[PDB]
Amino acid sequence: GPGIYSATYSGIPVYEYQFGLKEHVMRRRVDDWINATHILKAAGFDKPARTRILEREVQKDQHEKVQGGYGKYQGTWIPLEAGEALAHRNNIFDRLRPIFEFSPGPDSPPPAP
Amino acid sequence: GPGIYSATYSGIPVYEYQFGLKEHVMRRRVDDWINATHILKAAGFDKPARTRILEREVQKDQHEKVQGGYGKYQGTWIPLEAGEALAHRNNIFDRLRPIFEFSPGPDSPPPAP
DNA sequence: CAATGACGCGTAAG
DNA sequence: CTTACGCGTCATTG
Repeated sequence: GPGIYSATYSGIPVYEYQFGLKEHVMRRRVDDWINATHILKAAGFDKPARTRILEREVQKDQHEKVQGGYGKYQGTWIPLEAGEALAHRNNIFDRLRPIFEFSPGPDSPPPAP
Repeated sequence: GPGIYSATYSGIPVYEYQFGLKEHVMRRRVDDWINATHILKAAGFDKPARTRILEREVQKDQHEKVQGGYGKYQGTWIPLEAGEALAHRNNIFDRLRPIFEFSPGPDSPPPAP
């Protein structure tokens, strides 16, 4: 049962769309920035192909590299509009649309143990 | 035997004090910042112990966290005087004396912002 | 050129 | 306490 959950990493509240069931995509609560590494990962790209596209394409624009600390939070972060376009271009939007069409009130529930 | 060596990791020149002979403490050449994680490892502290010390004490001052890259370079980096203070507070300055007292000659770098 | 396992850090969760 | 996580270098391979 895929769904959007609340989580906090290094004091940073995020929305975590769980699906797969072990796959996930994170969106920040404060600025709605999304993890582009998660998106490319959902598109089926392996590690070298991901490092390639991130270096060559994604990081040519406004972005934030996160190299610490918790693994699942790490990656390259970009504005939501940039992440949505990246998902559409890699034909992965249908698997990812809940995290893009999410408009929160208070507040998303905690994840599973 | 145990002594000071000069290495380069990810294009970053450091001074490295080796002893054990597998233990080490790195001091950066460009700003004399020292690896606080190496220091606490030189003391008897294991992972959760130094995790608490780094988070509750060391991180509350001027610091830089490094994850990824060459493994042994990783850790929490702090200015040299803060490193000397930390080494004293945790009763390990004497064993690590050469990495604090080493001097190439002319001349030490100023306090970074 | 590209791939990939080792490394080991800061974090999180059991 | 224990494990799990993913990253970016380095050495090594094809």
